[PDB]
Amino acid sequence: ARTMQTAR
Amino acid sequence: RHRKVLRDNIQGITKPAIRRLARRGGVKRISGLIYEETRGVLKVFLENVIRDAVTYTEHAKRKTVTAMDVVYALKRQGRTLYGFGG
Amino acid sequence: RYRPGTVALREIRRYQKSTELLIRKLPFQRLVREIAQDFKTDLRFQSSAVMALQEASEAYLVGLFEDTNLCGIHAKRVTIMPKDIQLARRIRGER
Amino acid sequence: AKAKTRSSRAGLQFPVGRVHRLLRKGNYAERVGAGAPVYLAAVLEYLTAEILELAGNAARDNKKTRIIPRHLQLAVRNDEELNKLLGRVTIAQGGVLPNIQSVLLPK
Amino acid sequence: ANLLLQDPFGVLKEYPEKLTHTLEVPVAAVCVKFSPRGDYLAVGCSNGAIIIYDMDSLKPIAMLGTHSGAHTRSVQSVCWSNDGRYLWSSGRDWYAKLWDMTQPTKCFQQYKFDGPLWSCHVVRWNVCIVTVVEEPTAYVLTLTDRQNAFHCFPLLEQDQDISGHGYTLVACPHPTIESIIITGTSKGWINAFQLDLEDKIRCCYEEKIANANIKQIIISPSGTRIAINGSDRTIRQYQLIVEHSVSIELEHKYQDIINRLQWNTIFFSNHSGEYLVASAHGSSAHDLYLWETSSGSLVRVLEGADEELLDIDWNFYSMRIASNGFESGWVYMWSIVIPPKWSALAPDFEEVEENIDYQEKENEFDIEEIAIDLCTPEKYDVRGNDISMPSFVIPIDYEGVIIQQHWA
Amino acid sequence: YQQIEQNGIIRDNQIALNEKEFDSTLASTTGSFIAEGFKKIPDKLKSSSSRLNRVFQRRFQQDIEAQRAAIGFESDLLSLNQLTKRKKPVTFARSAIHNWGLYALEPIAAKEMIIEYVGESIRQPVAEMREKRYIKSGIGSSYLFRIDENTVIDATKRGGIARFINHCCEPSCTAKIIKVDGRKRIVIYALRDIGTNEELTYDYKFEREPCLCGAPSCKGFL
Amino acid sequence: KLSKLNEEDAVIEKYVNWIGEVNERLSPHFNQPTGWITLSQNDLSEQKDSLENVKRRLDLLISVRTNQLRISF
Amino acid sequence: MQIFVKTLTGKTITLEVEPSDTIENVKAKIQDKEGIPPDQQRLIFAGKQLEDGRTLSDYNIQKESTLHLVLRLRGC
Amino acid sequence: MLQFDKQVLPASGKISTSCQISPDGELIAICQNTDMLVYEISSSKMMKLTTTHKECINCLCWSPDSKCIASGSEDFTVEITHIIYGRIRRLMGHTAPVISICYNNKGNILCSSSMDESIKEWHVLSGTALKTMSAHSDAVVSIDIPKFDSSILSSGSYDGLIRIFDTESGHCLKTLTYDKDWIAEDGVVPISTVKFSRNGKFLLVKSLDNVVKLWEYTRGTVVRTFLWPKLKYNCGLELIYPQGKDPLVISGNDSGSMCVWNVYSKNLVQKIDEKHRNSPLISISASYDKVATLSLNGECNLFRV
Ligand SMILES: C[S@@+](CC[C@H](N)C(=O)[O-])C[C@H]1O[C@@H](n2cnc3c(N)ncnc32)[C@H](O)[C@@H]1O
Ligand SMILES: [Zn+2]
Repeated sequence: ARTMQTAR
Repeated sequence: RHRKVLRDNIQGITKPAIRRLARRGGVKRISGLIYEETRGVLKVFLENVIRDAVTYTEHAKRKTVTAMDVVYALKRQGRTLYGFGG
Repeated sequence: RYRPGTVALREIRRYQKSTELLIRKLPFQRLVREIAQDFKTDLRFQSSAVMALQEASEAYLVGLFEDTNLCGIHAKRVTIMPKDIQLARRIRGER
Repeated sequence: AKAKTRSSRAGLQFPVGRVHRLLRKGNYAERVGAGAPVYLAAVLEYLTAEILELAGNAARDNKKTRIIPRHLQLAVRNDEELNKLLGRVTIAQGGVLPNIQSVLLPK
Repeated sequence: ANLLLQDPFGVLKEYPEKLTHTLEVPVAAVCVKFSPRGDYLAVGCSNGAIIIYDMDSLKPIAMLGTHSGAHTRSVQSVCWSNDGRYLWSSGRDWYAKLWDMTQPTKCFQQYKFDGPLWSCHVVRWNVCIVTVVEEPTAYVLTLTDRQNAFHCFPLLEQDQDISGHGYTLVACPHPTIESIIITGTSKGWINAFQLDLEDKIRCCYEEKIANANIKQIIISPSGTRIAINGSDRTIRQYQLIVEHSVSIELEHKYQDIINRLQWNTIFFSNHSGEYLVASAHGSSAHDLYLWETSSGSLVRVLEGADEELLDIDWNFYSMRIASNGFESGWVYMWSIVIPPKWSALAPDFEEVEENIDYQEKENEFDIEEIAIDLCTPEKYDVRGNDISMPSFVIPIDYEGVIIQQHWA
Repeated sequence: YQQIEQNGIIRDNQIALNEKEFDSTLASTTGSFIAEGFKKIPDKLKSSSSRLNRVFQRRFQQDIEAQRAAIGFESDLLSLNQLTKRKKPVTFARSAIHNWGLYALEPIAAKEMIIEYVGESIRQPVAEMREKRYIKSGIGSSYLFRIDENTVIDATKRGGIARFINHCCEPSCTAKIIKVDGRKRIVIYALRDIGTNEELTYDYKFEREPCLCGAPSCKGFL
Repeated sequence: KLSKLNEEDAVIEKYVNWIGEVNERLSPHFNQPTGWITLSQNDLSEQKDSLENVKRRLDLLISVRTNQLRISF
Repeated sequence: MQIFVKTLTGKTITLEVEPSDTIENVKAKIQDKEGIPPDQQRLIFAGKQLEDGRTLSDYNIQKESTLHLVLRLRGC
Repeated sequence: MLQFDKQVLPASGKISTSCQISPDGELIAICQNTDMLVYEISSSKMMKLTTTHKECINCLCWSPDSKCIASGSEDFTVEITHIIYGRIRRLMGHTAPVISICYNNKGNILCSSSMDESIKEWHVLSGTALKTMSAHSDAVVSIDIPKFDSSILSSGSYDGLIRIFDTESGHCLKTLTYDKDWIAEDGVVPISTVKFSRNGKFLLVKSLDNVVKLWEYTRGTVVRTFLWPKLKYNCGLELIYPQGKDPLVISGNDSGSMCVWNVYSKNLVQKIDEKHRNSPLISISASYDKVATLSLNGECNLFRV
């Protein structure tokens, strides 16, 4: 949602 | 006594002089932008040889950059020079 | 008035046949002391160790111009340019 | 740091026992200074430390733990002044630096 | 000094390591001397100037020597009064100009000597010890109640000849005794003359350490260690004991083992002299050295500059190292460089450097009359200094500022 | 008035001489500040090498390791991280693309790690309380990252400067998941040469369901 | 009485006599022995008096600014 | 009572001390936990460097404070 | 404990913005539009002075040795003028208006605010720009330096922030409250005036809701609060200095009512209401024993312990 992330 | 820091004697490697140097290298037409590029090339060559020329003297504790120390600077970079000895 | 480009060939043969030094002495011996200012201050130059630097810088530029003029010729023209000099230095390893 | 094993006294890892032997059975000069192998082992350790640091950095950036020669070429040739010291040399099993000259890309 | 109280912590490290400043002074300079507080930096110059900088914006506040008493020749030394208000300055013009910053460009009083000068060192703001060239005694210049007579008492007992002991060239007053002044001959003996501030002077110590031409003697500010700079390539730190009756012993020696070079200037840390900082002499000496004065080893090397460095000053209030250029004339300056913190952005921020394993508490799933004083200034800072003895701020020249907009 | 006349002869002509004080775009400045209105306005009128480091941190294991011999215990001498002996100069300031951004103060080249992301280590459940609680109090800044899908890393209260990186769907930096010594770390590499004082960018990859970047070729939302 | 000025013009006057005579009387003091380091005072007291002869260049516009002051009201 | 002696580069310890303990008594407890000799330790509280002979009560050290420890590693 | 001595100025006239007593405690500069009224307290003498400024001068700063007055106004002029020798310097740097400034405790670096979220720094003699301090999100109203050392710079502003800066290198150094973001509450009451103390270890703040607090910034929290038994004025604050043990805080209300708070308690002992009762108050200052007052109409009022 608003959590930053790598590769999705 | 007197105190001068030199400025712009690289303009002594003169535009006709880089022409004569080119002639012995066998060239016919020299673009006008060469004369600020050779000066760039020469100023890089002179640095690396003097920095090794000095480092040899400064090791031997002298204030004169003698002719054998210049030659060892050249001999180290695989330019060997043959008229000054050893 | 000669054809442009034939005084050149009359000047190539003249310099290649002789062995005197092509840069003037005093504008060179001053350049060496300017560059030797950086690495040590107030050096003396045993005055045959500037002749040992003309004869190794002149004979370096001339071997570079022989390698520049082969590159300009290879790009199908007869005029060396700074995009040749930078190639000849890049192929020898220097830059 | 210690008093035995002369490298311990300088606080190094590279041996000064082995180096001081190899400076006399190598015939570099007649009499080797007793300070000399220490300074020589200090320079050698520094380079082995610097080249193993940039190797290891490029091993985690390719997700692998141990170091294979492909990392050592990337450590040397991507550096500005370790490539210059190792200019003429050739690292075995060690790839190339990836570059493509500009006019080869399409447009 | 309240920056460092919350800077925050992590600034006490007892040296600076990064060079941060460079006074681009065109007219080359020999001696530099900070103010007693971290405010100003006096720059003893070659052509007879004494430029005085304000250390906060690296640009001068005045250059004294306009009205009266300009050092005509080169200036070798400059010290300050205990507060930072006066300034004794010894140059090669054979004069020793005592300045007053209140009337800035006008010298307060001077005195003609027997030759050029090596140094000056101020014990009380009036009295000052000045080294005359090749004289076996130092003529202490006591600025008396009358401004015309400075009794130049010989700093020597009446009959103790030091011919064979040498010639007085340095004299550094003891900080925590203030009446003994140790003076260095030119053949290795060190005379210790105790002023009564009458003129009796007891020779509390006369001893040869080594057959060298003594260049410089410094004392720790707690008077505990004393280091000497011989003309041999050695620094000899001692351990100083005085109650009078004085006694030293060889703690350690410092030498350039590799390069085997001479030492220009040496300086001690603030509290007890836990650090020595020296500047080497020869070619390729591009960096000041540091020494753990107890262990004896080369702890750190302050690799900032590009060529030899001559004078070293260490004002601990700013924790700075001023160091003049031997060749360029430029004045390198190291400084303890604090980095910023984003934990100053919000009053609940926090800067961690590890991925911390926060452990779960319960409620993550559950939905003033104290003693107030405004009168006392703080007595100490994080270095334990003598703050709250209000330093003599510079009086900005408010007689000549009004023209100073127009043409200097 | 004759007194005022001799002040006026100075004060009439020289106010067309001394008042060369026009530098701005000259907005509506006719009102005085004497009534002291608030005027909440969103009007923005502001602007919108590694050798020594690697040898510096080399001296720290040249010091710390001499006297760690029996103990031992972490106490901050536990190498005092890894992934820090390469960090960079990079600072924070008022950003062109948001409140606070991160800027390369050194001309960093093509594929070169800047900074690891530091903060708390919290799992997916406790993330969702925190994701709603901060918004319930209205912080309105999502400082959580993803290492493996059942744990996140929080950067609201604790953390390193690496939170301050903004978003731009035309990226310059990305964050791979490199493990050191058997836990994951979030390290943030580069894609292009980043200039001196250039702004650092990133894709956040909010998958799946407003981009204030002001750059043309980018999706208006996130 | 012009009490707002006269403190300036007296030290303008001090340049004429007192700063003058402390700088004048060094030079006749030479004339009793005769008339480099033995009496190198010659050239430096022309740099000193350079700052004195440019002092009258600068002490004008400190007294001329006041002429710009009393016409201001 | 409990303190933190949180060291310069970023990590914390948890000690048990009394406010009547000397600083050297606390410096003994760090050495028992780290082997770091007490002579190379400086304990910092409200920016003030605390002395070996003084107690925790003297410097208004309270429950769960964070003390600062700055070791000086010898030599070389 | 404290009472009225004398009123010497008449009320109305031009806009009265600032009143500042010099630290020597005898020379008062009343700041109106482009004219400076100088009032020597000895025989209640008068003196008129006029500057080279054009608009409403919102700021005033005294020299620490009482020999200069500088001022900045909304037209970006930053002028430095002598008290008797007139205009000497000028700086001209800011991209937004200036509200307040302050001298160094050495008098060499006057701090200077802009309204475009940036504090800038000038060395007076060199007249150039030193360090930029742009860490805020509003028109920054008051930037104060402590009286004794010149170490730190506190920045209170219209966004409700109390942020302490550096003066040597110029980074923000401590924050004492939250912003528009990072709480989202209507607890973002803007700050009007931040004043340091005499020694400089405690700060005083006045927020836009007429509530005055005294911060112990070294610890991060508050130790005093002062309320009256919403504002739209940038009213002045001070803390009076009687020779008795208890030195009293003073602020002015929206009206011309000025009560004085016992700072060693949390309450009042006294209130001054017999003056300024027509006009609303914008600034105050003090001296060892001679405190002035001001409002949009410039009635200065001496008081004494
Ligand atoms: C991973 S955090 C970055 C921290 C942010 N730079 C700051 O100053 O706090 C997510 C934040 O980035 C900001 N953001 C996300 N996309 C943006 C965009 N395209 N332009 C400007 N800001 C953006 C939002 O304000 C959100 O609070
Ligand atoms: Zn975008």
